Amino acid sequence: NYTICAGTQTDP
Amino acid sequence: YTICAGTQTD
Amino acid sequence: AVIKNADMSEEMQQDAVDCATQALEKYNIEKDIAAYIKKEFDKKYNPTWHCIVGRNFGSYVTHETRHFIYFYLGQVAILLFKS
Amino acid sequence: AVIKNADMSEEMQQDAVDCATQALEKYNIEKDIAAYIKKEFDKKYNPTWHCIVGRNFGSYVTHETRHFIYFYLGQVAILLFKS
Repeated sequence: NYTICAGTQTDP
Repeated sequence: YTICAGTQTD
Repeated sequence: AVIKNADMSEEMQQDAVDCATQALEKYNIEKDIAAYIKKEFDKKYNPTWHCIVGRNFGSYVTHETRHFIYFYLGQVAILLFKS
Repeated sequence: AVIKNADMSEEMQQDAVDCATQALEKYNIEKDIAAYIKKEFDKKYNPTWHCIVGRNFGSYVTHETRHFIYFYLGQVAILLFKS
């Protein structure tokens, strides 16, 4: 298992 | 089976 | 809800729309909305899903057949697919 | 080029930036920019990459460790990851 979750958000 | 797909907002 | 492009059962398409609808009621930040939808689909349809939510973006992705939907809820676009 | 978040070797990061730079010089539309980057990375670093390019979007995804980068080039945000 080589996976992880991540999230992104653009700047305002 | 896998497919490539593109999307574009209007 | 306007479906722009789908490779997905009519049933799962409905579920994607309902899921996004619930997420938009709970959250107003794109990342949180995407996380809600991704996590719910991972739980209901197994990993691994990815979700992108936003008004302005383009994408190029690879998806398993029958596991891809790109739709608008009003003016916000949602991309949800399984790798 | 502003890296906002990464889990990626410094050499692969520079390649993502260079590839995105080439994509922006050639293509005007985000989907095409994304496609160029995605395709170069599948070729150079094996499938399966996914690329999102935009000014207003949030995401929640699952990536293989060492294969995730999220950065701005000018006013354009680029998310590139392997799953």
